[PDB]
Amino acid sequence: KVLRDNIQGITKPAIRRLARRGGVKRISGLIYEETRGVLKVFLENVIRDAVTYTEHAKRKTVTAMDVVYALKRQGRTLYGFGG
Amino acid sequence: LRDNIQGITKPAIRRLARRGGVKRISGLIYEETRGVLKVFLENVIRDAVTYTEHAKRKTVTAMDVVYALKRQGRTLYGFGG
Amino acid sequence: RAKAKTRSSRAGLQFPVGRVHRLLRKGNYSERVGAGAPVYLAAVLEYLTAEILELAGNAARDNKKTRIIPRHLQLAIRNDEELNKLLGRVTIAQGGVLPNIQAVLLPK
Amino acid sequence: RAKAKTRSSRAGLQFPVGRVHRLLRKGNYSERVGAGAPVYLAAVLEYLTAEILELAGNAARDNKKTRIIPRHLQLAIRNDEELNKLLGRVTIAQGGVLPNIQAVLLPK
Amino acid sequence: LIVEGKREKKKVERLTMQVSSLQREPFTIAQGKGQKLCEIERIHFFLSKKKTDELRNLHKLLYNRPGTVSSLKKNVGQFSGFPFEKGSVQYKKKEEMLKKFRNAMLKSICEVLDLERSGVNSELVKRILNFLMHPKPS
Amino acid sequence: LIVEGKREKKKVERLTMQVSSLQREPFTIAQGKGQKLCEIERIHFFLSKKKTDELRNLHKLLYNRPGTVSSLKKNVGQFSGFPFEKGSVQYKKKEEMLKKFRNAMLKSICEVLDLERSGVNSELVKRILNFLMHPKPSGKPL
Amino acid sequence: PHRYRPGTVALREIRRYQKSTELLIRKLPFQRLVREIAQDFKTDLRFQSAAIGALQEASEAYLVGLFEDTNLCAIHAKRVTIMPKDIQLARRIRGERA
Amino acid sequence: PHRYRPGTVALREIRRYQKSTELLIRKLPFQRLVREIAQDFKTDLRFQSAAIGALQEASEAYLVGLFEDTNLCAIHAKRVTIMPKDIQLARRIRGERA
Amino acid sequence: SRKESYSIYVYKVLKQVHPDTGISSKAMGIMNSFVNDIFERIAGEASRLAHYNKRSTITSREIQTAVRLLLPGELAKHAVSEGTKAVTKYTSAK
Amino acid sequence: RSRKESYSIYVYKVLKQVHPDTGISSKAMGIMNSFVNDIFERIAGEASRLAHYNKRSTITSREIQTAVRLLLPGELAKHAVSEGTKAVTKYTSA
DNA sequence: CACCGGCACTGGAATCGGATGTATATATCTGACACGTGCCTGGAGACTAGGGAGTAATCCCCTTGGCGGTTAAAACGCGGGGGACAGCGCGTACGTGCGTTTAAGCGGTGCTAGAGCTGTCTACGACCAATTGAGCGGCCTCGGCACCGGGATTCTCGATGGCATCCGGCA
DNA sequence: TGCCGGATGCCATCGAGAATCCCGGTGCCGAGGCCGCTCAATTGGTCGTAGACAGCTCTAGCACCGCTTAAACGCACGTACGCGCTGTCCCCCGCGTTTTAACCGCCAAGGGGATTACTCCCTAGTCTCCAGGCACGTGTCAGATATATACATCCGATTCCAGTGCCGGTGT
Repeated sequence: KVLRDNIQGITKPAIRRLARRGGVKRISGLIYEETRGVLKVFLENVIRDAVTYTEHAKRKTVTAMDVVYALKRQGRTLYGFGG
Repeated sequence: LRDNIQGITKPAIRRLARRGGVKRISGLIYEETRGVLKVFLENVIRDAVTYTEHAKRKTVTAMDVVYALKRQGRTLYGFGG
Repeated sequence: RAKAKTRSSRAGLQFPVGRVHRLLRKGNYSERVGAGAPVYLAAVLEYLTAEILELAGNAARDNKKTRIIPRHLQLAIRNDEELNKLLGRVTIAQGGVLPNIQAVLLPK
Repeated sequence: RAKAKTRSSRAGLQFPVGRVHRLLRKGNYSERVGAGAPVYLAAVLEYLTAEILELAGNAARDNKKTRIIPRHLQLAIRNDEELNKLLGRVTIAQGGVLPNIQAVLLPK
Repeated sequence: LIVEGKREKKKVERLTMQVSSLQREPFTIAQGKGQKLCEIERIHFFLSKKKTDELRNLHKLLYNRPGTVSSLKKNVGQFSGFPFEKGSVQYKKKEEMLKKFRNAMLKSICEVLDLERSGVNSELVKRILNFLMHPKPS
Repeated sequence: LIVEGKREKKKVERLTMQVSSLQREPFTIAQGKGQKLCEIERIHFFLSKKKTDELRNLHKLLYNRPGTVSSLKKNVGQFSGFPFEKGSVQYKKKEEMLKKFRNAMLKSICEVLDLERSGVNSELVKRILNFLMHPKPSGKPL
Repeated sequence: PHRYRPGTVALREIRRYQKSTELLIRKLPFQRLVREIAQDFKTDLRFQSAAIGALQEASEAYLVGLFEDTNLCAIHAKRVTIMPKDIQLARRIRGERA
Repeated sequence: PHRYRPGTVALREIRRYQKSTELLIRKLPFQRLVREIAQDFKTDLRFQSAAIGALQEASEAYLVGLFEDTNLCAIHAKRVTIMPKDIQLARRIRGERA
Repeated sequence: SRKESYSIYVYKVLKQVHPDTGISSKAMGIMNSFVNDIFERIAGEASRLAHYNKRSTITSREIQTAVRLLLPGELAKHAVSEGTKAVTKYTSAK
Repeated sequence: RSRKESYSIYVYKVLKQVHPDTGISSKAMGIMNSFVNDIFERIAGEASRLAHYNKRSTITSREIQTAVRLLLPGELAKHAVSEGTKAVTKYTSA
């Protein structure tokens, strides 16, 4: 199966909630597309690194260890998932 | 040796700013610049002195300085290593 | 053959000296490992863990709770200068954020 | 005995395979090192060096100069996206700064 | 796994902040489908006899801009009507600006334009607005 | 080398960008050593009959700030004179602002204040400036 | 007949969401997005639940940090509304772009 | 007497100093500052010349980068002069401040 | 099929400081990561220092320097005291 | 009196191949020597991690090939990997 | 047209006041954790054997003062213009609430793909001994670049002449 | 007493003066080639182990289906906040003169680095072996959930007036 048009799954109220956690009061109308683009870029980088890591191991399932290891490689260490 | 932070003269800070593209400079910038430079030098010198302490030496070599800079994520080229 | 005593008991520690020694020797760090390195490393780790746990427990007591949850750890780490500097680039799952609102946003 | 043939000549490289192999063996990276790793590492290093030097030579030629000085290396590094990404946190001594001025500061 | 040819070389994009837009001496008079208020001798005569404040209010009505006292008389005299037609968004936006003027200021504008000072606010508005589309010599 | 007791715990300092806004309104001017321009019936009568532009120029002279058209008449009527004396830096700074006004605007300000519209620029300046120190009811029946 | 002042509900939401700890994005759309992005690099890939959980946690933390920096930049310019220029400036200074 | 309008000489100096590569801080005062700072950590220390050279190069590069970021911050706020608030904001966003 | 953790040791330390306080399963997952993460940082720094001066062994001196390089001002001072006291006790009370 | 070790000659050999009539300065070689070393520690360190990562003992071309793709940016990774593959294939056949 | 009155509504600030959000106090309920038990394999104890580094000399670099002599940079005033800051007004674009749509989460049931484990060989890299030529320290030479000066081209910017809205008189 | 008047305050375009390139002449020190050698790389043979390959077993990730209900989606309105315009004054830029010490060219002395020699403790490598730590099972209590309640703000009625069209009415 082929997946298409899922970046629209990040609804505007979800972005509003994420912003409200950050302590903002007013959000302009053009923020949402920029936020979606930034999220897409970040996910692309992390997922590419994870896919390379799981490819070297000759496996077909992406483990949580690959994800935390890629995040560490990118300079964003994550705690609470076994590493 | 006392009051050596005054050696970084105002024209030197002006030239450093001009290298970065600044067109107009306020009057209170110089004190902040001196403080920032002092803090950075203190950190780097502390790390280099620790590195040269571990080797039981008495003269700080440039190699310790470049390796400290690498430790703080400020890798420097052209000075050996 | 005398009765065995663990090296942690000899050094008066709670962390395992033998396990740390085995991890150092199998970790591809050096060809040889001295006798006193695992004791030092275990002592440092125990001290750091004790400090963090004390701060988290104080926060949990302040929040009128008995058990410690990741939110308390996040508060304790983020409200201390040295710990914040040490763990500046670390994300804690289910940690949340520190309550902080800019003064300008607050209404008159 | 047969006449000696350097491994760099066998692989058609300019960088020394034996030197890289010795460095890998003595660098405490791993206890055993494969036969093909030095060839790969030498090829990668040679490719990167050639790629940087081509741009440096172009920049030096553009300035009516024959010999390469660190300013040319700085220009070549900062004017290429991939090399800039690779060397983001690297300082080059006597490198200077790329000439750039904000358009607002320009006179009317 | 073997790539042919050379490698494409991209150019680094540097973030530059917006420089905005500024004007020093626009000197702009959008010429409309009518006669200049300076050629209509009678309006030029009333325009010569009126105080600076009527002229400021008229320059604010015509060009939406506060006029410098020296330019003010020249800028109003060179007005040749509006370039837009009845019912345009600009026509509605001028009609509201006329409805927002005090009855005494509408009567002063009528006296600059040789329009009758009599009748209801809405008629003074309609009579000025028709005259500002097509300034006709009366 | 061995130390005694716990370490000293320090707090984290967070950056705050000072607003320098609100904290009351400075539009109201300080009460001077004289009668309010609203109690002087004759000045209140002239103030009621004068255009918004004379009132803008007078509010700029009194309080150094542009007045909102609704507040403008209230703000001028509540003026009770200046709190400073003859020769103060504030007196000199008002005298220059009066010298910088067009003769027609000084004659309009004299007519708001029941001052005589006759004489030289320097006398209109002196007569307005003496009146703005001590606003006196001129006794002249409406 | 009873309407709340603009800005009040914003502050209530800020105080509510600066205290809770759960995730703020629906799980299924995020899973679909991750699978769509990953399908380009390699086809027929399977994911563990913990992997998607870790990805969501890291993404939410990164977005929250970016929004906080954007708020600081927007406050710097004497405004309370955040605009894409603030996001671009924050990313440029942080070192995530040139 | 010939006199230039404010602004031209600044641009001329910007162009001049963005093209050359020599050091801008005199060597002796910087040497004295480095020795005074290093006094506190240990007495009677000795420094090779190359070490002081490396420290000077690092300090100049760091200050130039900081001033570039400060200029970006100041321009973002619709100004042309740099102020300490800009330095504070740049250091906060870069991560060198809590 | 055997998995190791710092579960018992973290609990032992917690009871020493707070006699009547518990801990959750999720809080422990974080504590295991924290202890491991510091372990690589100290060991990695100390491993380099041995290669640094052309040495083959890792002793307590290397760990002492590695701690001083990684920890902030006041934290490094007390951590060294804890290490020094433990080493002396182990050597004397052999 | 110890022998010193550097990559001065090989950078010169590469330079002659690309620009036959362009010289280099002593200060320039100082930067080039550090660059070659810096990349060497980055690639080897990443490859060293992967071996302990999958519970393996030897470092072969596959570890170096993966480490290259993790470090280099998009277009650099494609060409560098092809360059390494050509070298190993020629070496094996000979 | 003009001129007044009264028949018209009109919005700043101090004062109660309902509406709604929120923290507090019991009452149930459940599943997660702290504990107990069996077992098993990894740390402890007792040795041997070989080398890593600590100490001691020995020698020579190079760091630190110390001293003059220029001369370019730094410090101090002094005008003076332009940029930061405050105030004001206008317009439209987001915040808030309401009614209608939809798919997220939950619980449940199957299916089979591959992750992990174990067993078997076997080719490959560590190890050792004997050669030998590649690169490094040392030395010599010459031309590429740094000045240095004489012209040669260009970039601002404060003088010319101009263009009508003040100020204090005077017959 | 009201014009008269010019009369500063407001736009132009030099050419001067300064800044910036471009090319001829001279020197010098750093870059570019040779030489010897010795030590690091190469070559040939062994061997024991790490890794590739061939099954088995299950675990869990995927796939399909109601349902119920809370969140997402449009739509309207109005009010605040973004943005532009204007004025001011005070702060920083440009330039000339006087100090001031950095920079450069030698002398010298001694601390501290760098390099061998010996050796002697200190740590790797093996065999036992037994006890501390890890999987499995459990039951009860701390936290989650549900209402009922009292407390804390928050926003827009009131009003009120002080202000004000316009309406309507009149000898000029």
